[PDB]
Amino acid sequence: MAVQISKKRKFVADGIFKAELNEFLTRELAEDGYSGVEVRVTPTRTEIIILATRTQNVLGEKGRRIRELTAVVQKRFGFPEGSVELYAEKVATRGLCAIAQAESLRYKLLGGLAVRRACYGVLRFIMESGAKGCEVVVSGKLRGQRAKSMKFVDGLMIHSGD
Amino acid sequence: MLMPKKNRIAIYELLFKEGVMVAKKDVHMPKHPELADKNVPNLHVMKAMQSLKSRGYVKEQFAWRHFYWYLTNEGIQYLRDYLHLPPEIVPATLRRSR
Amino acid sequence: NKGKGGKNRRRGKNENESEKRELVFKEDGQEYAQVIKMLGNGRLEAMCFDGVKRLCHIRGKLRKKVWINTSDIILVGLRDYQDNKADVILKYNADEARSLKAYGELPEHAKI
Amino acid sequence: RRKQHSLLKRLRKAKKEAPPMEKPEVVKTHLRDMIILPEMVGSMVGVYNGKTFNQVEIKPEMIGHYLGEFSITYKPVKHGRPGIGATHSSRFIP
Amino acid sequence: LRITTRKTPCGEGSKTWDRFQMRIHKRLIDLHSPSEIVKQITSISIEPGVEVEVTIADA
Amino acid sequence: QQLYWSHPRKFGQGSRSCRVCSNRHGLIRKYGLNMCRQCFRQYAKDIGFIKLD
Amino acid sequence: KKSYTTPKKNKHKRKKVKLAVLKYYKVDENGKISRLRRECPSDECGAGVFMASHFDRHYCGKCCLTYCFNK
RNA sequence: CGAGAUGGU
RNA sequence: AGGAGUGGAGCCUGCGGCUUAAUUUGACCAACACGGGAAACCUCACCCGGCCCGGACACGGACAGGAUUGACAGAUUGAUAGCUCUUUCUCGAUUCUGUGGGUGGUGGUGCAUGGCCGUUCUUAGUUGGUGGAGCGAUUUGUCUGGUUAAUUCCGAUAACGAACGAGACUCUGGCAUGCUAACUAGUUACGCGACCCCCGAGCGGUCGGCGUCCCCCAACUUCUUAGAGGGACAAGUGGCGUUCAGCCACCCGAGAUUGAGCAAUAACAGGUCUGUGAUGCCCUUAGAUGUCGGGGCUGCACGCGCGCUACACUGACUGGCUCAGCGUGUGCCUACCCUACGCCGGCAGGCGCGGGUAACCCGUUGAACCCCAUUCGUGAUGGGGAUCGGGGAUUGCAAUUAUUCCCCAUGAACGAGGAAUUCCCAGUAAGUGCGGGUCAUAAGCUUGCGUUGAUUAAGUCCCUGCCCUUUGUACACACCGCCCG
Repeated sequence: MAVQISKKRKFVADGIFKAELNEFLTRELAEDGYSGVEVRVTPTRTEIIILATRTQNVLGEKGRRIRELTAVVQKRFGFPEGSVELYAEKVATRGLCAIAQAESLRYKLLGGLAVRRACYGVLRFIMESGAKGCEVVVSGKLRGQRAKSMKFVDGLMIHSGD
Repeated sequence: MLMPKKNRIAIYELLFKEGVMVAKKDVHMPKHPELADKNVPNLHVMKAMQSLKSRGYVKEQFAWRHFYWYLTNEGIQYLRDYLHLPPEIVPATLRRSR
Repeated sequence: NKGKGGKNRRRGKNENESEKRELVFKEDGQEYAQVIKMLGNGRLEAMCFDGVKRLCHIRGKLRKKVWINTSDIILVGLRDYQDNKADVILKYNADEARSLKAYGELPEHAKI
Repeated sequence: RRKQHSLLKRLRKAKKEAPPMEKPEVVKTHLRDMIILPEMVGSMVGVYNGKTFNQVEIKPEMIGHYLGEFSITYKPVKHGRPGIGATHSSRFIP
Repeated sequence: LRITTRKTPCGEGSKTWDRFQMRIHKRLIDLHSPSEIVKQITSISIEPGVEVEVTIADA
Repeated sequence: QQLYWSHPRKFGQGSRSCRVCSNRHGLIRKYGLNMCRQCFRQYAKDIGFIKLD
Repeated sequence: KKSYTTPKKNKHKRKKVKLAVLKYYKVDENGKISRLRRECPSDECGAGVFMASHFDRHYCGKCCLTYCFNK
């Protein structure tokens, strides 16, 4: 960068980078139980911290997938060689994370389990984990050619204000 | 012809050395970036990697106008043969992480 | 697009009598006819252009959709028995009826 | 005028090779935005219309106009009677 | 920074709008010291998502 | 293979398209975003924009 | 979004003619060689590659945009 | 205590 | 009760109808300056023509005196498409060819779906558990009365104890000579220094007047920025209230209703497959429903919707004087930004040479109406500026069916608008100009900002509607219902 870019463009471009990285990781690590990414900078080096429920699947047999993911993140975003490091981290209290519960319900439905048996299965596990309340919704062609929806609810739930 | 054999070897040698490939979905840009300088277009990279996927020798992913490809064990076996390399080589990734 | 009746009842799917209205001619067992009178009960009196008058009936698919009227031009299916009676298959617009007569398909009897 | 000189070559070929005291054959073209130069007078051109070529005999009074100004892209309108929906009172009830 | 957009994806309905914004905050501090010790103090507590930049002469 | 296989695309709606989904209509050029208006309402929280008023 | 009305000057592609491989060399005596058609005066194409003979031209098929002599 | 019928999608 | 209007005129722009090779298409309070929809090409889907494979992979065939690739010249063609025809060089296992199978699609279905958005509906509404009442659908809780913007409170009580919406909450406006502290912000003052005036007690001065004239290694934070805290509670006084809950006036005070965001349960055959690598089924797939050249989306007897300019003297024209606030700025593929100063030209514009990645440069952002002086004289007039002739610049690959801009000339209807009908309660309506979006070129639209600043109300249920209760019914497709001769 022969002359530096203005602060308005700099702060918008840094947000556009985090959005595309989160989309790539979302669809690579879906069955592997992904739930978020965090990124931090230090002189000559960028560290990316990645949260999942089954961290050994993020690593692979001897760390193969961490080496493959380090290579493609560097290759696509234009970092220089060796300035990027990826660290996998285990999710605390996985019953209180909405993304891990939406993905595990998706794979439970995709395996052919019945809709109400699946939905009360996650509704129990969220409330046993110590939430104050929850709301699960499924919609589409549930049983027949005309569309429907189901609400499952327990405990407290606010809708308005900050 | 799909491409000159000079181009086809230069894609496979870069894939075998690095262990991964990345390209954008645009057939019109005249050169692929990085070590595919010295004249091959990214149209040849897309068409080469598609032919390698339908044999089972690479995995594929896609997000926001970019392809991502990863080499796999049957593809390592096929490329080491095609490039005539010694049977002991594995140049891309080997050392166990901590 | 434009309504041409007026009511609450937006509850249907729109008629779209448009675009690829590909022109239809006779097969075996069919005739072109002009409506002479309309009766009650979903039935009508029609004359075909070779001169045999018939009592005629609206098929269940055309009910409360393709509104027929006096002097209108229609396609009719004949019965192999009970030759006095027949059923309506199509209505032609005044734009299609002139194309039938331009292809020489109708005798010079039909009004447009 | 990169490769727009090709029309002027075909026009001067047709002016050269015509029988003495008789009109050239047509040269037919898509180039509607060509300016009439004084080289082009007394010449036959077919100018494309979106589906057909219309022939023009280039009179010297045409100088400085475009070739596309003499070959028109549409038919002049003449009306048939108004249809259903043309006015608020025109409504149909079965 | 401000962006104002129609809410609808398709152009139907009564004509409502969304009003998005982002705010940016900036500060300056000046020191009287050797070039060797700004490198020490400009390295602690900087852990949150804050930009820090330093220039060797401006005063 | 042809030598004339493209036309100039250095300005107008032929030059530019969305960075997420390749669409050409209703895109935002402000502050260097280059997203489609429907893609912006989808990613605004991750980019860091909020609404207050 | 319609049925298609067909053109009537129909070809798929042309057919490329088939001929035996080599007639640009002659043996005239035991150990005597002649070259029947000439190389073009050139940097890369200066040996083992030949100009066509047409009825009024000599042409290099390798340097195909150029290397034409008018006799 | 003016006059106020009717109903393809 | 009133204000500014709209409906009447000219023009702009969206829709129907007509016309056409095509004038692509969705939508009929809750469609019509709406699809961020300002189409020269592209966008592009429509219409007339022509190249191309970007048909993976599997099986079989053909094939190193060779599978196949590319092309000069002449004819041909809109064309410098080796597209095709004649000719005869070239490349090297990458293709070709038959069968199976894929792949792409702004193709079809929004009445097969997801996601998002609109609307019922801006109002105060909605629901379990245990207990009571009925054979049952159901019901009470969730109320006779008072009170409130409010299913908000008081209280009553076969119910008790809870959940969501309301409110709280978040951003914003108005106050702090108190705090923190500034060469990318200022003031005051002087060591002083410099130009101009004598108008001034008095000289041409220490001392006076004027300054975006210039240093400070002077002092400071009132004016600017922006962090932390403070402040308002129906808290005080007088009336009225089943003396409770509350309501009205007034003192003191910057201030005794500032304006937005977010928002429940249950619905609609509402809109969107043309936002998407969201997607089922159907269609098409080498003479393609997957790229270039030209045309159309602008066509004009006619009906309708949102708007701009006006009918003049409370004005128009020509000079002079003097005041804003919100923002944007060198494009990361993609190749363009905002401009001071000097010179040439009536003007639009041109050349040179500097600053700005921005509290630093354009910039003290010399804005319009308004303000002061002049000319016209009740005349379709020096009001109004449609329509149309001739010439000159700028963008662009290309300006004709006129891109936008400049100049001289021409000089329409229109004299406050029939039956109807929209929006609005205070820094508001209306007047007036300036930024942002879209943008190579360009607002009569839309989304924000400042400036000048009223008349009329402090109410009612009459008209059109909404909430709650009692009541009647032959309705439940729910009055746009059902039904008789």
